[PDB]
Amino acid sequence: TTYADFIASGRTGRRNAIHD
Amino acid sequence: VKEFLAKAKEDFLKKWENPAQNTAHLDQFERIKTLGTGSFGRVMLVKHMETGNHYAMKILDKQKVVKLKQIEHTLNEKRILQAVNFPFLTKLEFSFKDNSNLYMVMEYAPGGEMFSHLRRIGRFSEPHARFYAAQIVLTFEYLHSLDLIYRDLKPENLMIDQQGYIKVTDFGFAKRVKGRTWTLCGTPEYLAPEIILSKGYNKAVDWWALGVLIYEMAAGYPPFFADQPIQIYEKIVSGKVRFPSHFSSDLKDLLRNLLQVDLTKRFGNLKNGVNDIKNHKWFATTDWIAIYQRKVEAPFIPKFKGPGDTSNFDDYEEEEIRVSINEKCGKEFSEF
Ligand SMILES: Cc1n[nH]c2ccc(-c3cncc(OC[C@@H](N)Cc4c[nH]c5ccccc45)c3)cc12
Repeated sequence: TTYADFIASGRTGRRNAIHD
Repeated sequence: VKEFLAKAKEDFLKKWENPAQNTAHLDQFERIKTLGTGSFGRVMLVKHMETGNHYAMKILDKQKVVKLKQIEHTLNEKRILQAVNFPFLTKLEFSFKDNSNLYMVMEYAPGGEMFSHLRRIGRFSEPHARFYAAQIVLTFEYLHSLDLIYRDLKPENLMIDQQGYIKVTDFGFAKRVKGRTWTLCGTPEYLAPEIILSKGYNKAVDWWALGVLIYEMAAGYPPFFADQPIQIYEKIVSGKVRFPSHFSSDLKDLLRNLLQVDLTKRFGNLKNGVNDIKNHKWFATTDWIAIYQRKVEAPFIPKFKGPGDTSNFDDYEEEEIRVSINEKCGKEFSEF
């Protein structure tokens, strides 16, 4: 399921703003 | 509403053109706990000793801000937040600087961040999501009328107060701009396709980001995710969104109109502006006055434990606030 794919992904914790 | 906005603008413009400076000092506060951190620095719960009022204090290290090329953005943040006043953001109660650091003192929101409640519960019902969404629609209406773009909508930035209402926080990328702007900034999942594609963009990125937020609140995950940012951007620019089957028709329709790559079709951006959103069917049960006036009952209230209770936040390593004997980056931050 999409829910299982999200929870298994590396981006379920707090997400930082981007840097360039 | 046009009239409410006009008066708010007169109030904002006075402060914008004549910003408040050096309105407190560090020794006027007791520091109680770090609530959060990031590339900006730290947010701390502090108590103002003269009044015993608790506040959130953001502490930026001038030299780190310089290394990160965030001088102008930090100046933006401070100049904006000292000039605004709105129920769903936290203006600056005090600001000051010393040799080493920059300080912004704001109303403290004890309920924690939406992100943590959202992840733990899984997802919010459409009614629950709609309650939060409405507070965002009103804050963006307010902000954009002042020529301000926010540029970092996400659950991590939405702090829950004691009544279960929202404060929009972290204005590290907010900018007063009357035309287009070009800075690549924001958070990967929430970036509009125009940003990713290095086009000049406008406030319409804020409305795209609302689309992402409503989706994420209602589904429990974002419309575009993957393990790495570049995978996320390909998904955003293709633009194909799949809605969970539990999503109502009205929800999908609004989301199609917010998550719209075509800027001539994206709601919030069109000739009718914010009213395309406020008068969409998904919001039909929303009383926009009662939301502003905070007379609607929140779908979730966090438990009263004390005005200085920090249990809805994480624990972090508590490091000192080192103040050099030499003034760092005086010229860079002279107007702060
Ligand atoms: C908790 C709180 N009450 N009032 C305010 C005002 C402003 C902030 C604030 C200021 N600057 C940056 C901020 O970051 C939000 C996120 N980008 C990072 C973050 C994630 N969790 C927390 C918890 C506490 C503070 C920051 C963060 C917030 C926090 C609070």
